[PDB]
Amino acid sequence: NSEEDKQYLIFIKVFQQAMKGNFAKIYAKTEEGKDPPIKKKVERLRAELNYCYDELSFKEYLSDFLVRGGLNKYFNEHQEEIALLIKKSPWQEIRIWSLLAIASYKPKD
Amino acid sequence: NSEEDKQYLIFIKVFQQAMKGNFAKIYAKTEEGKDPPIKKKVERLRAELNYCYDELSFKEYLSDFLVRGGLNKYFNEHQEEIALLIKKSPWQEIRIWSLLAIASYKPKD
Amino acid sequence: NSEEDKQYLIFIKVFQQAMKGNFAKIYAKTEEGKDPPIKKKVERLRAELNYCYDELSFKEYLSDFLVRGGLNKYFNEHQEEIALLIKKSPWQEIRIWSLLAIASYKPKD
Amino acid sequence: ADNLVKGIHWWSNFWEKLVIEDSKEYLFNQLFSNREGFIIMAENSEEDKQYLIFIKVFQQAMKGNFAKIYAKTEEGKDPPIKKKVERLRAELNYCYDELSFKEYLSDFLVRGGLNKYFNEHQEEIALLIKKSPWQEIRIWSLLAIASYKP
Amino acid sequence: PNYYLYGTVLTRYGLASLNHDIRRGNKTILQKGYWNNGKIHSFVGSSAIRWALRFYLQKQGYLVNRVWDEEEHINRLTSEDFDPEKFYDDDIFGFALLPNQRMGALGMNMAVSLTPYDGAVKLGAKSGREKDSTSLHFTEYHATRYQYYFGIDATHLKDFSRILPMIDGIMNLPKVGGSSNIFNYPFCPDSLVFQWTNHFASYISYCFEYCDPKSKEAKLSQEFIDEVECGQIDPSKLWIGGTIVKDLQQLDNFESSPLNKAHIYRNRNEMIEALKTVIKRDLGL
Amino acid sequence: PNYYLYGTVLTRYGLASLNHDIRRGNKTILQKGYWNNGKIHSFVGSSAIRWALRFYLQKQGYLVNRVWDEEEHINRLTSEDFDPEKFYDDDIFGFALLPNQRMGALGMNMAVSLTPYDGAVKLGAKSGREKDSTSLHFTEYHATRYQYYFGIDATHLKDFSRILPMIDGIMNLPKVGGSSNIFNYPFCPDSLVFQWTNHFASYISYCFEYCDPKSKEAKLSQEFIDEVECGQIDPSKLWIGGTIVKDLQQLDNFESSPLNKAHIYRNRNEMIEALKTVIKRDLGL
Amino acid sequence: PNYYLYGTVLTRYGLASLNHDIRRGNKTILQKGYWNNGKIHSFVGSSAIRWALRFYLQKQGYLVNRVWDEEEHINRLTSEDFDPEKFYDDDIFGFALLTPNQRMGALGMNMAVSLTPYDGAVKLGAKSGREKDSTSLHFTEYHATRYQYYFGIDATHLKDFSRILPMIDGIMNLPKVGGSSNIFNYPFCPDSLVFQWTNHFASYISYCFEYCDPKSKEAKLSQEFIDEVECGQIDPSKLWIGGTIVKDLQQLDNFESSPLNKAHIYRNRNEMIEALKTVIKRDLGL
Repeated sequence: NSEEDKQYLIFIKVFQQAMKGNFAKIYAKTEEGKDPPIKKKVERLRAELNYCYDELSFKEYLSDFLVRGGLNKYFNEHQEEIALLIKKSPWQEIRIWSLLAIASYKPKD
Repeated sequence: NSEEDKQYLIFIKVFQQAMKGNFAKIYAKTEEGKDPPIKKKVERLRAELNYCYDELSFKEYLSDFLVRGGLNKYFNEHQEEIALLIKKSPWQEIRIWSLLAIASYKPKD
Repeated sequence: NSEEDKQYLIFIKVFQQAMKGNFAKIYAKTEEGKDPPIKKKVERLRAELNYCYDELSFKEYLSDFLVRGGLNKYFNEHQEEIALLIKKSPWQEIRIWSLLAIASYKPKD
Repeated sequence: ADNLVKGIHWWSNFWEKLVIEDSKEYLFNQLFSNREGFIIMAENSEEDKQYLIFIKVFQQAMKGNFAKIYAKTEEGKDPPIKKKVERLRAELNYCYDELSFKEYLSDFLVRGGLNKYFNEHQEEIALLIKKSPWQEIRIWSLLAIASYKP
Repeated sequence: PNYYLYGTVLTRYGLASLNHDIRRGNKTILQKGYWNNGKIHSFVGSSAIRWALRFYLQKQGYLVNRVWDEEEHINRLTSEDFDPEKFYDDDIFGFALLPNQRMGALGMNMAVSLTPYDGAVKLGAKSGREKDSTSLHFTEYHATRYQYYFGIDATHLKDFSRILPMIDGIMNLPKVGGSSNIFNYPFCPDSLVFQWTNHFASYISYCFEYCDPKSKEAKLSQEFIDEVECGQIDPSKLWIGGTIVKDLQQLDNFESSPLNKAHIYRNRNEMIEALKTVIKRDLGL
Repeated sequence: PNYYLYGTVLTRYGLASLNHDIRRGNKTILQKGYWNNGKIHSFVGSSAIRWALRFYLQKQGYLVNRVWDEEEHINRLTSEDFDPEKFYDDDIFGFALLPNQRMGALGMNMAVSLTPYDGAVKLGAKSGREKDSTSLHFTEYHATRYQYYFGIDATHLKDFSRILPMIDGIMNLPKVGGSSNIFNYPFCPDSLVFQWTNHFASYISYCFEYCDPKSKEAKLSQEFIDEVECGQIDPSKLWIGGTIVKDLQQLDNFESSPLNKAHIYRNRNEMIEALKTVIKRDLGL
Repeated sequence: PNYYLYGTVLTRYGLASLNHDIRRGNKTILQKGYWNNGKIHSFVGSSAIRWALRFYLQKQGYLVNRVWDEEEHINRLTSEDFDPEKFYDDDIFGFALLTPNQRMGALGMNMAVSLTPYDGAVKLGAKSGREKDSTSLHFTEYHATRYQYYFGIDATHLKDFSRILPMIDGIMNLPKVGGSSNIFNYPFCPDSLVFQWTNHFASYISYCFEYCDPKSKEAKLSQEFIDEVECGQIDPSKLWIGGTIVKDLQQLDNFESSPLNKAHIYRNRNEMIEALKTVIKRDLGL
């Protein structure tokens, strides 16, 4: 119902899977008994997400973060819908959705 | 109870857990002195929530607070329901719900 | 609908097909049980996309990437639209589309 | 008596008669003279329970607000608690729709501070606020203000 | 024969506070009640429009038994004995002094608000630092199009020619009792649905509905159009004019629906002229 | 003969905090309510414009009963016995004792904002250090043009020449009650739609409508143009002047449209002079 | 009679951070809102400009009831009972106490608008190095634009009519407007003026300066204002235009035939101010 909301939910899932990929990357990078920075990484992500000055800024960051996430199936299923959602829509609402995803990935683990 | 009431209850619990996280961060960051500010923090939180004038700014502040809270068990168990509730419902009703959650915050015994 | 978004989607498909060709090339290059470098190749592609200083830089890069991709059927059917879209539009927007495309190739295989 | 004969709840609509209909306060004064009696019967009413808990919640919130005013009050000066109560009645009566009244009620509850009763009956009071028509919640808030007794 | 005139009228969009009921405390509540879908709507009483018609008949120069002294704000009687043969108001609106009484040709219903009443209020306060008990006050207002239903009996009129001034007054209704100082709401019609038939049965009562709960759209109701489709309410006896004409003409398949063969005029004056010509032909005037 | 002057004028673009409602917390709530298309629009009280006209009349001769002190912030009554035959204020705006009570010659509607109001809030602080409860506060503003509708019964004036000063004042309206210190909003009008007819039927309600969310284009309307085209609201009785004239002259087929033969003056002063001449000729002044 | 001084003044181009709104996080956000064409513009609070005028009157001698300590940043009152007859600040800006305890305020001004839409322009701040704590990282928003505000005075309402003269000089030589002048020093002195001195309440010159051209600094005069001038409305004899906009006005074609040529136009600001003050004194008997 209200396919725009469906696209919004699948975008939330896409961002969650991308952050999962980046978490796997940082967990692979850390070595020895050092505590893998996850809280630090999450706070850094939130701080960089808040820091943005329209259009090019934070959209370049969104795309770069999604690429850093790597293989993401939810984005694989739906190409045109998410591509149009990212190209369209005011960037602030995309920021809202991404921050909600930040808080909604924790269900996964 | 109907589904909407359940969603509203999960939103209240989600906000309360976010405040738990924020207050824990405040306690950890400012352990020095007689006592960290919580009553002043609660008053500032209320003032910030009442400051918000439209849907964009209020949703921005709400998402920022939610991510600042940390892991959100109530927001873990229910991703799509609460996300759709936040996106769809008018921001004023979200403000009432957040203020009610603020006033209903049970301190940890 | 919305012909410019049609051009954007066919650009996404063209980029995906070109990177499919590049992936096939590098799979052909490697031999024996070593894992073919693809996640590393994706990281290199992202880093080279990020590195650019407007106009000629990243435009020679996109042209060279499309060339090294091989024969692009979508580009063959859509020469004029793709060329006009590339010549116009801010290069940062094209980089954002290319990064999306990057994150978008996976459903191909 | 009529409701009793009818067999229906005595509290069919006392407030309506006492205030809404009785602007002159002919029986509203009787309410003032017999407010305890009204509460007594309301106590008998089990359904009232939830509204009684809400009454206690609002009384605790206004206790917190009055404590804040007492802290704000300068030494020697007389705090305007009566004036603040009159302001509370006027502000509540000013509210014209569900949204504004719920805004003011939630803001007042937040300003009250930590409420024990609202903590113990979190879900029940939350659902009561969400469901009940705002006119009714305003009526019971006015009764809470009138029934405040430290 | 037995001819009657029925109509449902819609007003323009504006802020209205025309029917303050018994006020409480400091707020002047405007009278309201329930209507379609269970949502509260604001009502303007039919007695107000009857008074407005009386005032129109007084101003235009007709006899009118009851004279309204504007400066005195008082009502006087030209003659203590009601004479419906001579006085237009006694003929139309009837009388009862407590012959003695008349049934009254004009039968009008209340003026409902097309849009539900949210509860908007306005604060007013006396200026100056010198403030007293009467300093500040609240006045309730509503931004709505108003709709009322009326029905008259042409045969019941003692003089049949009296139907023309009443129609002219309805189309040129003077101020309807309200608060013109701070909410000057014109009650002039902007969309009519008139029926002039020999049968009594009327299916045009409150035939207007809103497109959105808070909007100035004022589309025709589905029930009225469907009933015109089904076969009753003959289009030859239908008279629709005003702003709703545009919406009707923008409807699909309009050239095939029975609404096409009904008297529809964009300009209200033309439709009124045609209906008046029809009435004068029918009643031998 | 009865005569009325109905009009709807549009203000200039600028910030507005004229009609603070209740000051809920620190936010001086700029009064607002629902309007066209269900969007919240800020409102300016009609009593504010009535007070502004009263002040204008007091400032320039024009004996009035209620004198505004301007120093003590209080209102003084020259004579408690209201005499509309002598005072301009009593003759125009009316009075109520709680005698004659008048009726008021001028009927006003609440001014609406031509653009929806999103949040438009502003901070406020008091210098630095030694901060008390009065240190921090908020004020709501609004960057739009305001539109209101007014009507005068010319005949109802005790002195028929008193219609001229109100036109002069509406053209030269002083500060309308509001936060002039922080948000100095001039209420002078930049586009006028006046009609001077001899029957009550009063269209040209809030015709000025542009929406176009956050802009300042202020197009006239579609429905008012429609009415004009249809045949009612005859152009000879219409007066349009202001910046809206520039937009009107650029419409296609404007030369053949009936709106062309209406009194159109780009300059407001010329149109006002012509309307004054017409009124003086018609009323025998 | 009654005389009103209406004027719209445009500041000079530069970087400004004078309107920090709420400080949501590290970022100190400029006070901003939708202004025209649905684009976000940055606004400077008019109360800040009133404070600047009060400070100007305090600095150049004169008598002002509210004295700025300038060392403790604390406000002091020479006399608790406000006396508009004596003090300049109480006579001009008014006062609310909570002689009359309330003053109307001879000066009424609007908030300063940014002539350019505000897009990005956030700036980092990092404190020294090493031993970094929660206050080590911070962001400051800014904006490269020209600010423009609208003000109006009724000289008749002043207790002393001669107090109009210091106010104009303060408008010209305005001190710093409340903002981060330590790192964003924005001079608020006028560079283009449009003054109207008339005896009626109509202004029609609310915001005459408008250029759009996103990130430029052309600062042209709005088309609607020029049309109003050509209409015959707003008599050129009552108009005072001075500043850099004068050059653009002279470069316009058919300028001599235009009614704007008959208005009091001076390229230099000080000479225009002198002429305006001469006219004001002549029409006020000073």
